[PDB]
Amino acid sequence: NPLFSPYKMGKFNLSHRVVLAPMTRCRALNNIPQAALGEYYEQRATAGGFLITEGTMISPTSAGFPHVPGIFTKEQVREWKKIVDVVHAKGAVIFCQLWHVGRASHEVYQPAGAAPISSTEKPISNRWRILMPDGTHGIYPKPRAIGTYEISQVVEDYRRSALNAIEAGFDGIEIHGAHGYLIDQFLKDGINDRTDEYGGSLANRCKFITQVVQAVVSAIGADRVGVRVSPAIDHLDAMDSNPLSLGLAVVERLNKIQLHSGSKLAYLHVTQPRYVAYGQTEAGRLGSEEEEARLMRTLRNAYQGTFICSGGYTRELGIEAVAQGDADLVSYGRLFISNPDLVMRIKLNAPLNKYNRKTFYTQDPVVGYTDYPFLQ
Amino acid sequence: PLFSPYKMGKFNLSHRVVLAPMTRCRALNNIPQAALGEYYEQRATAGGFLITEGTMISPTSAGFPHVPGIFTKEQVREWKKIVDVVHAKGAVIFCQLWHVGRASHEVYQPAGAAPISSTEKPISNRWRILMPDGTHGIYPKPRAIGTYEISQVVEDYRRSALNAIEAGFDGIEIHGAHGYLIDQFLKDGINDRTDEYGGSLANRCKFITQVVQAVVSAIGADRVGVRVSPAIDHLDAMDSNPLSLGLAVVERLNKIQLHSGSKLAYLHVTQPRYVAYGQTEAGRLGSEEEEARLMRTLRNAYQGTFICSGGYTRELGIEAVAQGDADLVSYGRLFISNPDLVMRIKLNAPLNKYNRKTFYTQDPVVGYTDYPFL
Ligand SMILES: Cc1cc2nc3c(=O)[nH]c(=O)nc-3n(C[C@H](O)[C@H](O)[C@H](O)COP(=O)(O)O)c2cc1C
Ligand SMILES: Cc1cc2nc3c(=O)[nH]c(=O)nc-3n(C[C@H](O)[C@H](O)[C@H](O)COP(=O)(O)O)c2cc1C
Ligand SMILES: [Cl-]
Repeated sequence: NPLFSPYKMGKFNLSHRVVLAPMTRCRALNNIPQAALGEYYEQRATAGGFLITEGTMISPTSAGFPHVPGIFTKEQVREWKKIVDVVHAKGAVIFCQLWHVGRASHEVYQPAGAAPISSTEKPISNRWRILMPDGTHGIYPKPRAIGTYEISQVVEDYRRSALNAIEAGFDGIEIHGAHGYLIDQFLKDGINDRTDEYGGSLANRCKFITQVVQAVVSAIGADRVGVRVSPAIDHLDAMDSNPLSLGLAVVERLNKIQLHSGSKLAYLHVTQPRYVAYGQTEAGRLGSEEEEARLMRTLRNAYQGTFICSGGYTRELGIEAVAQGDADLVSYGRLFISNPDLVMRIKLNAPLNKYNRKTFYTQDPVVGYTDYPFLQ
Repeated sequence: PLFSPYKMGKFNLSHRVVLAPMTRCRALNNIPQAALGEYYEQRATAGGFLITEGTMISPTSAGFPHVPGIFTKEQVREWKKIVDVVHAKGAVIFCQLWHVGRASHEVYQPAGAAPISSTEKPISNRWRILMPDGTHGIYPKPRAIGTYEISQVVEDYRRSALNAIEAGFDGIEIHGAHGYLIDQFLKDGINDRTDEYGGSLANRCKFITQVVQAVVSAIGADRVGVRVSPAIDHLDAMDSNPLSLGLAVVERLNKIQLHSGSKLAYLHVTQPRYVAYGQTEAGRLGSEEEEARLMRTLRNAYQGTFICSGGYTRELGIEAVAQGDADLVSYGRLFISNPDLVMRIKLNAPLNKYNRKTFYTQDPVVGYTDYPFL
C-alpha cells in the first residue's frame, strides 16, 4: 500500500501519507481553542502522521464562521500550546492553517458590525449562504475594497500569526489561499475587478498571495510554510476564466519565492473539484474524472516540491494518486471527521464510519466531534 | 399512504408505487424484444402504473445502444405484444418518447450527421456516452438546429405518439428532462440561441410547449404525461433560476390544459438530490432547503397529478405521499432488482440489491429478468 510508504517532507520523516485536511468545526468557543480540540486532534494523531488544523483567525476581521479559533492573541497561543503538546506526544507533525475569509463574512462576525474586507466591493451572490451564530443561514453582504496600505496591514497580520503559531509549538503554518476566501478574492478574475497593481494581469492578481507567502517565509522560514490553493474550485463565486493558467501562474510565483529564499516551502496543497456521480440519472455513472486529473497533474509537475492533493479522495483514489506519482501526500476531510482512526482503517482496509453533516459546525464539545467510534 | 388508492384521470390506481422509465438496452437493433415483455410483466401489478424505458421517435434520436423505437410499424407491432402482457395483469402503461439531442454519437447517427440541439456547444469532457461494445465514448459537437427544423422534430413526437396509441399504450410520457433534447432548449446554461427559441424564459419554453401541444392535439391531453427536471446535474444541464424555469413550464402546461379543456395525465419531476461542493466549507449550506422549496413550489403550482422521482426509498416515498408533496412516487433502481417491489414495499420486506454492472448489458435474462421474487 503506497499510502504507507514513508515520505520525507523537508526535515519531517512521515511514516505514511494520509493527512488530516484542515476543517472548520466551530468548537473553539468565542475564538478560543478549547480542551475539546485537544481531544479531537489527539484522537486523529498518529506516529509519523501529518495533521493540519482547522482554519484559524489571523485578526479580528478574519472570521466568517462562529467559534473558529484565532491565533492572533497570546491567550489563544496559550490554549493552542496544550493541543500542540498532546499531538506531539503521539508523534505527529501539525501545522496551523491561517485563514482570512475576506468578503465571506457578515456584520455579526465583524468588530463594531463593520463591513467585511476584500479585493472588491462585489458581494458573494445569493447562490451561497453563510452560517449564522444561531444556526440559520444568512446572506453575504457587500464588502469594502481595501487599499495598498491596508493590504500591507493584512500581510502583517499573517506574519504576526505565523510567529504566534511557532510560539505555540506548531511545526509550521498553512496559508489558506483557496475556496473563494480573501487570497482567492485577489487571485480569481471572476472576483478581482481592481484597476490598480493588485488587479488585471496574472502577475497583478498573484501579487497578494506572493506578498503573504513572502512575509511568512521571511518570518519563520520557508520550510515551515505550506500553501493551499484551489484554482479550479468556484466555491463562493470564485471562478477564473482560465483555471489552469491561473494555477500555473501561482505555482511559478511559489517556485520563484523558493529560488530567491534558497529554500523550499513545506508543500503546495491543492483542492480539486470532485463531481459526485449520481446513480439516479441515465449517464451519471458513465462520467470521466480525466480532465480534472490532468489539471492536478500539471500543477504538481510544475511545482518544485511536495504536493498534497485533496478533494473527495477515498482509500482507492489515494492509493492511485501516490502510486501514479500524482501526489506525495493525500489529505482527507469528511472521512477523517467520522473516523478518528482513519489511518488505521485505511491501512487495514476496514469499513469506514459514515459522517453526519448536521454536526459538522455545531458547538458541542463531544456530540459529532469526539464521539465517532474507533475500530473495535 | 403508498397503498391509498389514487385516481389519475380515468385510471383508478390501487397504489402509489410507479415504475420509473428506465433505459435497459435489451431492445436489440432498436426493436422491442420478448424479453421486455417478461421484464415489464414481472413488475406489473393490478392497478399499478408503469412507464417504459425512453423510446426513439426518429432514426437519429438515440444515444444508447439497443434502445427501442416506436417510429416504424414493425416496432409498433412488437410493442403491442408487450403492452398486452402488461394489461393482462391489470396494469396501466405509458410509453416514454425520447430524443437525446446533443447526447448522441456518430455510431448512433445513421447519416453520420452531427447530433441536433439548441446549441453548437458540446457536452463537456466529464461526461461520456455508452458505446455498442460497452466502452465509453466522447460526445461530439452538436448542430444548433435552425428555426425551421424545430417543427419537423415536433412532428416526430406527434407521429410517435400516434404510433404508441396504435400500439395500445394507455398514453405516452414526454421525456423533457435530464439534459436531453427538450431540456437543451429549456436550460439557459445550454440554450444560447438568439432567435425565437432562445433568450427569455418564454422563448426557452417554446419547444416543450410545442411538443406537448402537438401530442395533446394528436391523442388527447388525458393520454399525455410530461417529465421535467428544473434542477439536475446531468450532461451539463444547468439554469440560472431553476424555480423560475420550472414555474414557467408549469404555467404553460396549466394553460394547455385550460385551452384543451382536459388535464394532462400528470407532471413527472426529478428530485434534484443536489450534493455539489460537499468538500467545501460552505457549499452545502442551504442546498437541501432550496430543492425542497423548489419541488413544493412546483407541486403547488401544477394543476394536476404530480409524480416525484429520484432517490426515493420506502420511507421517503411514504413521507412524500403523507405530506402532500406528491401523488405518485416512481422508483428506478430498486425496481430493477426487485420485480415485486410493490409487494415488498407493502410488506416492508427485504429488498434485493441491484447490480449496476448489468444495467445496460444486452442479456435478455442476466441482470434483467433473473432478479428473485420474495
Ligand atoms: C466541515 C468542513 C470544514 C472545512 N474547513 C476547511 C478549512 O477550515 N480550511 C480549508 O482549507 N478547507 C476546509 N475544508 C475543505 C477540506 O480541507 C478538504 O479539502 C475536503 O474536506 C476534502 O474532501 P473530502 O472531504 O472528500 O476528503 C472543509 C471541509 C469540510 C467538509
Ligand atoms: C439504469 C437507469 C436508466 C434510466 N433510464 C431513464 C430513461 O430512459 N428515461 C428517464 O426519463 N429516466 C431514466 N432514468 C431515471 C429514472 O427514471 C428515475 O428517475 C430514477 O431511477 C429514480 O431514482 P431511483 O433509482 O433512486 O429510484 C434511469 C435511471 C437508471 C438508474
Ligand atoms: Cl521544518
